[PDB]
Amino acid sequence: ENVTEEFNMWKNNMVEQMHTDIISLWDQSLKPCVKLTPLCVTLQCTNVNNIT
Amino acid sequence: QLVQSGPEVRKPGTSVKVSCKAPGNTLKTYDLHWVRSVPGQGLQWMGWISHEGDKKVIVERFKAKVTIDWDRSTNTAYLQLSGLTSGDTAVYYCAKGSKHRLRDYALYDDDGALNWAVDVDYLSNLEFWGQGTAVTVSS
Ligand SMILES: *[C@@H]1O[C@H](CO)[C@@H](O[C@@H]2O[C@H](CO)[C@@H](O[C@@H]3O[C@H](CO[C@H]4O[C@H](CO)[C@@H](O)[C@H](O)[C@@H]4O)[C@@H](O)[C@H](O[C@H]4O[C@H](CO)[C@@H](O)[C@H](O)[C@@H]4O[C@H]4O[C@H](CO)[C@@H](O)[C@H](O)[C@@H]4O)[C@@H]3O)[C@H](O)[C@H]2NC(C)=O)[C@H](O)[C@H]1NC(C)=O
Ligand SMILES: *[C@@H]1O[C@H](CO)[C@@H](O[C@@H]2O[C@H](CO)[C@@H](O[C@@H]3O[C@H](CO[C@H]4O[C@H](CO)[C@@H](O)[C@H](O)[C@@H]4O)[C@@H](O)[C@H](O[C@H]4O[C@H](CO)[C@@H](O)[C@H](O)[C@@H]4O)[C@@H]3O)[C@H](O)[C@H]2NC(C)=O)[C@H](O)[C@H]1NC(C)=O
Ligand SMILES: *[C@@H]1O[C@H](CO)[C@@H](O[C@@H]2O[C@H](CO)[C@@H](O)[C@H](O)[C@H]2NC(C)=O)[C@H](O)[C@H]1NC(C)=O
Repeated sequence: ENVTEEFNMWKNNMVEQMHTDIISLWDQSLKPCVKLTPLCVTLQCTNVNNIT
Repeated sequence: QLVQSGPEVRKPGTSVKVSCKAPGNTLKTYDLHWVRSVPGQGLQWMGWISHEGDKKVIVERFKAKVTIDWDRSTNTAYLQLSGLTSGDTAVYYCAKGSKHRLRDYALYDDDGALNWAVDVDYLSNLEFWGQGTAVTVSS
């Protein structure tokens, strides 16, 4: 009550901290995942069936 | 030069054997080929078994009745015929030549190794030929 505080969503650092967070978790999870490096090979490809 | 087994006569029905020998062991890196020469009908390619021992190609038209062996210890080429029909009455030549083992599609690995490679080999030439062995089949 009787409290006035200035706010600034654009200079707020919580968004920067949480963006850095999200990047960190994204980087963290896929690190113990299978590396798809043995797939970049020349693919022989043809047009696909019943399609629109 | 090369040496071949002497002329042979066979009753149709049984099998025949032909031996092609190099002088000593001077022709071991070169690959081995067998050819046939029906008079007035050109020449046919019986097959080959290479030199490292990793190929045994024999034309399917003669696959059933013809076998090609190589004895390393004596360095001797063996040609075995089974059907011995009238069409086999001709001259068989042993040839020593060279191939080109090119490397076609090969799957390198991520670390740089060689997982596998088809490395199909191409026939280059037949420098050395035997004196020719005549096989006569008469009924
Ligand atoms: C990077 O990767 C490439 C892949 O292409 C590689 O190039 C190739 O290397 C192989 C390995 O040597 C070469 O294979 C040899 O080719 C020669 C013919 O070369 C001539 O002709 C080609 C065109 O076809 C020219 O481009 C070239 O400049 C030459 O003029 C064949 O004659 C060789 O055959 C011998 O070896 C075979 C086994 O490898 C035997 O089966 C065969 O009977 C031949 O035997 C030879 O050795 C015997 C003793 O072992 C001897 O007794 C015989 O008399 C005979 O001399 C061989 O197949 C291939 O040509 C290269 N080029 C291509 C397009 O594939 C590079 O070398 C590589 N770079 C590196 C590793 O640094
Ligand atoms: C490591 O790498 C080395 C060379 O880099 C390999 O050594 C060669 O391996 C090949 C297999 O890819 C071997 O080739 C095979 O040899 C067999 C030996 O057969 C003997 O007996 C028959 C009668 O049953 C004889 O006719 C023959 O001349 C031999 O005396 C052959 O039977 C095989 O033939 C089959 O395959 C060919 C095509 O490959 C067909 O055309 C035939 O009809 C048949 O189906 C074949 O040729 C070769 O002998 C090996 N050489 C040496 C010096 O070892 C190693 O195998 C490799 N090792 C590993 C673990 O990768
Ligand atoms: C993609 O290509 C594969 C390889 O041809 C197709 O799989 C074959 O499909 C045919 C019918 O088109 C079947 O007879 C074969 O049994 C299938 N397997 C193999 C190993 O040939 C596959 O259907 C294609 N995908 C499509 C058309 O959507």
